[PDB]
Amino acid sequence: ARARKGALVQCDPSIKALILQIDAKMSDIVLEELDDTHLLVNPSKVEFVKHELNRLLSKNIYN
Amino acid sequence: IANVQCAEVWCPMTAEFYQEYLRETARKRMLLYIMNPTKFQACQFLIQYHERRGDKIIVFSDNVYALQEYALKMGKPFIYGSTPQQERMNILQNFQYNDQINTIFLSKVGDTSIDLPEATCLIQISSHYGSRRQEAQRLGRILRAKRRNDEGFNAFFYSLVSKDTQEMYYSTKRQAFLVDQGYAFKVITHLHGMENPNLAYASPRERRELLQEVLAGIEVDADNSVGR
Amino acid sequence: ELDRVITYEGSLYSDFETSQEYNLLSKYAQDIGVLLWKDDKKKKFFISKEGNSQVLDFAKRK
Repeated sequence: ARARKGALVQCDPSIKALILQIDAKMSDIVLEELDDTHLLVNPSKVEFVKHELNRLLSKNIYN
Repeated sequence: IANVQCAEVWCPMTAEFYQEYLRETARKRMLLYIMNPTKFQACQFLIQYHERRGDKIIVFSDNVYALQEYALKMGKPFIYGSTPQQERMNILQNFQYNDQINTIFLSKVGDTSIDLPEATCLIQISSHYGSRRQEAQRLGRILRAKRRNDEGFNAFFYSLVSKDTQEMYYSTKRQAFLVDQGYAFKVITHLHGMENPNLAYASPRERRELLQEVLAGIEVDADNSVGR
Repeated sequence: ELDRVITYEGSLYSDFETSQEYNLLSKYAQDIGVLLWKDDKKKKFFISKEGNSQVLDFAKRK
């Protein structure tokens, strides 16, 4: 009966957890948790999330 | 002489393998990007493609766990440190002279030294820190022109790389070094027509079987074979 | 794996009154190849931005 625009993000559970951590810090990122591997995210924040994930993973001093 | 096409073949990590790759912090994680089933399938396809051309193929694995998982599954002979002198010579003589045996697997014991045999195709399952120079040397020692003087390339080097892993960092480096050494070099992201072959690991369950086996391994299993 | 994170623009459908209505639109969306995700237990699904107008049009014709 209702539709809303957004960006669907499909990712592994560990990445889902990381995006939730990003949201908790920055807010206004995650619109809905959909399932263990899917989120609805603010479309204007998708590139931010992708860049931040890359930084979190690639720049980790314990790599 | 030999005209060599060099290629890196970039293979996605199966999501189940990528999950564990992230979670595990010890060198054990090297085994997850080495045994990644997409990389195995690429290796299997390349052996098929080249054996159809009656090319001779050496597959190099620096890791014994991987050497055996690949060779035994693909039913090809393998040579590594503990292979006896007699069995090693049987295999090399078979590779060299028996038309039914044109692909063999060799570990770090290959370079150097016993006498590396000649081949038209060299496939490296792994890439690591940090000898770009030992790679080019081995490429040079092994690769001979398939006796196709008309053809643009008569010998082939492939290095299989798992995407989203530390393996990729070694790539911008290898490409620069090989071209600077005078080689034609490209990146392959999709092997033309892998979907026309019957390759292993087509099901999630078969991949999970391998995943369990890799997870059971130890940090020792993920070290390169050392030899003096 | 980060290399396996995929994102898609589109529309999330929800608030279905009946299981039959939800599954009708879900099936039509799958038939025309525009359904990206669904969860029967929540009666929600996500349609590609490209496919959204056709799904809306089908809904309004029932």
